[PDB]
Amino acid sequence: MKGIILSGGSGTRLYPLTKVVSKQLLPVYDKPMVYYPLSVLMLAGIKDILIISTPEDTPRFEQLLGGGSELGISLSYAVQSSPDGLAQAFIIGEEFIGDDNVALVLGDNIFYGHGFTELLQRAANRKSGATIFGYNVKDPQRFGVVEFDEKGKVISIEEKPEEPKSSYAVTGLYFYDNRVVDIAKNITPSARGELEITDVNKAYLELGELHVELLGRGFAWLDTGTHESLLQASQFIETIEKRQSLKVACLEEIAYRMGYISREQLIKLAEPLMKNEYGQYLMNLAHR
Ligand SMILES: Cc1cn([C@H]2C[C@H](O)[C@@H](COP(=O)(O)OP(=O)(O)OP(=O)(O)O)O2)c(=O)[nH]c1=O
Ligand SMILES: Cc1cn([C@H]2C[C@H](O)[C@@H](COP(=O)(O)OP(=O)(O)OP(=O)(O)O)O2)c(=O)[nH]c1=O
Repeated sequence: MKGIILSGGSGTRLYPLTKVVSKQLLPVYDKPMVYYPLSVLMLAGIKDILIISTPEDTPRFEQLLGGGSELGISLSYAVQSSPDGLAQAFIIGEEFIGDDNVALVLGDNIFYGHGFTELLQRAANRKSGATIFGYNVKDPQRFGVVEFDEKGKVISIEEKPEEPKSSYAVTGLYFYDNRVVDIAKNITPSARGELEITDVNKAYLELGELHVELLGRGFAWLDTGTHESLLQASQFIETIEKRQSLKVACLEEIAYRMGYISREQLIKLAEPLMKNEYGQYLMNLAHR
């Protein structure tokens, strides 16, 4: 399975922080926002990843993250000229995807919880159908909404319904089989001028293979949409990290724990960073 991080958009609510740059370049506590969804693709076992952003921001992502080699993965880059919808990721990414399965994660989504790595690897290892991830939120009408029965079978999925049929938002992480490319090429813009991921997911519902993994109350799916929520998200990460000795979405750590790089390679990443706490964390990990 390949992975795409869709990381453009407008971030207009965050102005002036986004006057020049895209929101996913901004900090969430101690690392750029985009580290968090990239870490999720990596934990899923995905090592070939395309990052899509605006014409002006795609090079900024590339200057931050590089080509992947030092994390033992492959990062590629492509441009989305206008934010004409999430489903456009599969069109821009058609060549990249080829005949493979592909996961899509949004560059501003932050997932954290016990047992998540197992759920990701399960989804990434499926060879047919779509997996989406549902989360109980206060205001479901603001989101794609997934309705399911007592057995966990999807009944419906609607984009910002007037009268939400459940409390479960569909989060910005999706795993698809290769049918997604031609599905995306065949949907049409919604009223709001967007090629909708909800329409992609409707197509898999109709195909009888839309699977939902319900993230329970013990999971965190953090909002980065406003100044207030961004700050809350930062405080959340700080609190987890302070108590334990452990960082959330430390890319180099994940690359080592996933076996993408060796202990020797980790040591070599840590060395030039030894003046700061991040490098020291990496070296402590190498030492144990
Ligand atoms: C619709 C769309 C979203 N996005 C991404 C960017 C983010 O990672 C995520 C959210 O983007 P948006 O859907 O643009 O929402 P926003 O919160 O960035 O904008 P605003 O504050 O102005 O309401 O989806 C794209 O990259 N391209 C697109 O075509
Ligand atoms: C291993 C690892 C996990 N994570 C994230 C993924 C999940 O959101 C969260 C928990 O990771 P998991 O791998 O799900 O670990 P866990 O809490 O299940 O504990 P264990 O399996 O050790 O009993 O931490 C990182 O950010 N970096 C990492 O190196």
